[PDB]
Amino acid sequence: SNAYTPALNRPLLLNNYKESQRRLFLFDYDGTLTPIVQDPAAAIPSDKLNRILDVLSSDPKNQIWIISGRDQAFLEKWMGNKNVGLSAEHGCFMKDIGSKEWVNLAASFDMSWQEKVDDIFKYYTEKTPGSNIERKKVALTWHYRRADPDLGNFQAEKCMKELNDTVAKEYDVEVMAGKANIEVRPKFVNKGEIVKRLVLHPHGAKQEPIEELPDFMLCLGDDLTDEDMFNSLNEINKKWKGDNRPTNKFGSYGVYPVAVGPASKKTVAIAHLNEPRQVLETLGLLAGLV
Ligand SMILES: OC[C@H]1O[C@H](O[C@H]2O[C@H](CO)[C@@H](O)[C@H](O)[C@H]2O)[C@H](O)[C@@H](O)[C@@H]1O
Ligand code: BEF
Ligand SMILES: [Mg+2]
Repeated sequence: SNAYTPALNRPLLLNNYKESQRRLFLFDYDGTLTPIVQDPAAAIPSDKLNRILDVLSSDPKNQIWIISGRDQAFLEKWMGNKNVGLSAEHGCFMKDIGSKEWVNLAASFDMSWQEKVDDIFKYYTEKTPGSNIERKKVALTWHYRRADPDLGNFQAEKCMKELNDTVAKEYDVEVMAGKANIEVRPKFVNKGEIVKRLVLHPHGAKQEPIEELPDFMLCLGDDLTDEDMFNSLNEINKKWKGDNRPTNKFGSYGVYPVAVGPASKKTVAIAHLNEPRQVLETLGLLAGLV
């Protein structure tokens, strides 16, 4: 490949799952629980995913969170009546399983960068047929999947450069290259913050000691934004081993950051699964389905 991570050890994952009492699932949505497609509106939950989520969420030992770049509207639509936590726009919003409203973690942040990013995106959109701009509440996304590969990638690279030389110097925003996109959002909100707020927290209490901490954490993602999740989990794991916390029967703390992508994909995750298909197989396995 040459392989960068080993394939996920599914039997071990299953064993740690069935041994554990306080489980926390941290799921990316796009390209992770459902395949990457041309039309974002078509990225709809499969029945298999729905069955997995129902069975998994029904176990009171389990807490499940969907942590996505998607805006709140999408997540409410396709995940809202399911018994799962929601986080939108790469860490800008959170909604507890019991809660009736979202928390805007970026509510106090300066948003004046948005129009400058928008202006820049409009320029590259005009020079890139098939591309379009997605304006969410906080984050902005420039899509070029539908464009010609070469021009899109070319235009993308110099859009990336320009944002990073202007807006990213003037504001504390992160310029993220995603699968056939560019996304811009405040630097100090991200999926890693979300994971910290969920993991270092009494299982599974709403948002504002070892027996109350998760003892099983499974985190899946496919894109650059999700590296923030994997990194937060690695840091927490290392914090726990820096301290001399008692390990489980497997010599670990039950932390499984797992990339979705080929063996060769560079990631700080501990293992990979090739595609959403294998993700659902694995979750199905844990669920007692197939
Ligand atoms: O498969 C549909 C699209 O998925 C990605 O983009 C969507 O998912 C991102 C992460 O949740 C969001 O940030 C983004 O706003 C969504 O459109 C992918 O990047 C696209 O190329 C796909 O068309
Ligand atoms: F919903 Be994960 F951002 F694709
Ligand atoms: Mg994704």
